[PDB]
Amino acid sequence: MGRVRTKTVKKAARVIIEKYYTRLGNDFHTNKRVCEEIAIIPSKKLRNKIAGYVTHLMKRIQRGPVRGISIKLQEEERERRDNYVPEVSALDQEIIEVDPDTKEMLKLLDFGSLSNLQVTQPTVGMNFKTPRGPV
Amino acid sequence: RVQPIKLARVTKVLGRTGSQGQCTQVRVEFMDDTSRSIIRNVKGPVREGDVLTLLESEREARRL
Amino acid sequence: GKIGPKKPLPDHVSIVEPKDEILPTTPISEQK
Amino acid sequence: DIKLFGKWSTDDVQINDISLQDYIAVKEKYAKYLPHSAGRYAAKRFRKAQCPIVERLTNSMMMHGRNNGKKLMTVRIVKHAFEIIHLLTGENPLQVLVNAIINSGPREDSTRIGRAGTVRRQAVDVSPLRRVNQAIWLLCTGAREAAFRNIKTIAECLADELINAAKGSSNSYAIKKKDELERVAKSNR
RNA sequence: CCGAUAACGAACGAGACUCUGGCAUGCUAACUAGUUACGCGACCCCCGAGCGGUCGGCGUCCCCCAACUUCUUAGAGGGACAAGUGGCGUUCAGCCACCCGAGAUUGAGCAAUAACAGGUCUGUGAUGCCCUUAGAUGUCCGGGGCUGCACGCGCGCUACACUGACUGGCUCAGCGUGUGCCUACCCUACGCCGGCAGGCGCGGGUAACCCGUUGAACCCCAUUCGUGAUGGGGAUCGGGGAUUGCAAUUAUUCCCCAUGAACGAGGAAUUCCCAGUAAGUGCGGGUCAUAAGCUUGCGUUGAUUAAGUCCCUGCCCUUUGUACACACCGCC
Ligand SMILES: [Mg+2]
Repeated sequence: MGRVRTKTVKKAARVIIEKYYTRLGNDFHTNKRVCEEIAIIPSKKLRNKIAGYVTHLMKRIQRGPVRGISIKLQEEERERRDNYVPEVSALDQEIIEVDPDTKEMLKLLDFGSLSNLQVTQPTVGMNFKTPRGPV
Repeated sequence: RVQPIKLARVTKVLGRTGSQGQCTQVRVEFMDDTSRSIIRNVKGPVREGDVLTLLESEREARRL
Repeated sequence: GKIGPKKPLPDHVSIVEPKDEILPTTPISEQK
Repeated sequence: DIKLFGKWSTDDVQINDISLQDYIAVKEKYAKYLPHSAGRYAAKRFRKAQCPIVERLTNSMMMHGRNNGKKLMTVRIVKHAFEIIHLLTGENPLQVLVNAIINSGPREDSTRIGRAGTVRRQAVDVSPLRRVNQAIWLLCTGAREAAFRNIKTIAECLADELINAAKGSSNSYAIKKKDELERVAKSNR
């Protein structure tokens, strides 16, 4: 127990992972060596605590989007978001479910009686609203 | 007539008790019947998977 | 070390700034 | 092949009750030539159960300040007491010690400080580890009290304490104390 | 610390840091450290070994006349990160267990804002005020006192015994000190005398060079004692002998022979303590002309119990109530 890492190591690990994600890897004994030259760390204990947290954070990064930024994950996001645009829209459906109450609204706006509109049967019962209070 | 001394094996530890931490409550199942199991407070260091003897069948059952 | 001490603060971590070094070009080979 | 104190093979000893088999350490890897193998047995919980029981007896037998570090003397005392118990019984001293521990370890006790209800307060069961610890403590206390102000040697008093506890004759201090504890636990049920 | 977020960005403290301990047959080195090997020896075996066994006996930096750094010393470095595996966890921060490993919580030092009518004017040529300043409260010298005892309390030492005491044999340390500005007073080997404390000559050491390979105690192995206030305990007290000092009476200390008192494990209460720890056990340093029952350190032997709780004693955070704010030892 008592193995909590403080701001001094966590912020440094996040910064060096952001700057040198490509060079860094899954090996603790190699991350401790790259930490020799990527930053000036006054103490060996501080440097290997930082290296251990770096390896832990890289294990987290290889699976998920940790708050520490990474250019590969950033460009993958910037791809997914602007892409997977479907070849056919979800808004060009041939038939559209239209309530008769909603149907009269289009009549005033004189855009009703379209082919894609299908006048359904409105629900009967008015059974909405949850039972009040407990039970 | 009197109930004989029997054995019960600890399956789970339910945490300390006794107003000083001096007892720990453990769920124990009788070696005679696996299904039949109760909870008893015992003293001394206890870990799951050990057998302790009982001089009586029922003494106590409560949840804290 | 004149105006003060030389050792940095023990908890002060300074990270050097790298260059770009992206190199997205095709694989070539300089001959020299 | 080990022969604790040069004799009395350990493999011939069988543990009586299932409850204390995992906590009495006499056989197989718990087979040492001497009960002095200081090996950091207090570094973690449930590690003294891996300490051989003769070493536990030796550690518990040096008490009351006048002899606290004198473990070589206690090893010698245990060796002699084993010689006497083998001489009296004809059976294995390790078996006698095991049976004495089984019969001396109390099975129930009392606890809680709720205004001291009847004797202590509320009855409680005891763990196997505490059974072993209290058995060894009771045996050592009985031997020490028996041999304090008289001509009988520590080895002889330890021998007769262990013999009486193994045979359950109720002539032993450990057995009498165990019976008293069980009685007050019954009253505090 | 992760996260939630009218907060964001910081600063101190904690941590980080320094010293110490544990591992490096890896590097650097060693006549003020050694180890091996070899040559001279000395003793035993000698049937017959003989590259036999022992030597803290002498040599091979007495410079051409051996190597090496394992042991010792001490520097540079390395090494351990919750790093690897399994499980728990929002799968976050982390937690538990296990493997490998010397090491998976080694001990210390330092240590915030604010404060106390806490202690020191008897540490200071730190100091304000006040007092005294020649029949002195200055300073010096002589003597006495600080020790004085119907009694109460605190820190300790020795014990109450056979898990012991006495007698003998054997056997193992680490800290660290050691010849003086003034200032006079060091640690001591070896030889002789004495029963002892000591005394008398000769050295060595300003020191990994000499004490010193610190032949420590406990422990270990043999002897006597035999459950008794006994060979337990050594208080009290008589006589004698030395040492320090200018001076030993109100005994400075030490030695010898006599006396062997309470004390047979201690009420109510109450202290300290989690691993090389408690405790047993000695040895250094400080004080020291003479000196430790004190203290500060060091080694040696070396455990029982526990890996929890808020019950007592308190502490921290939140909510809460308050007629308190000299703050519940309050107020009324
Ligand atoms: Mg005598």
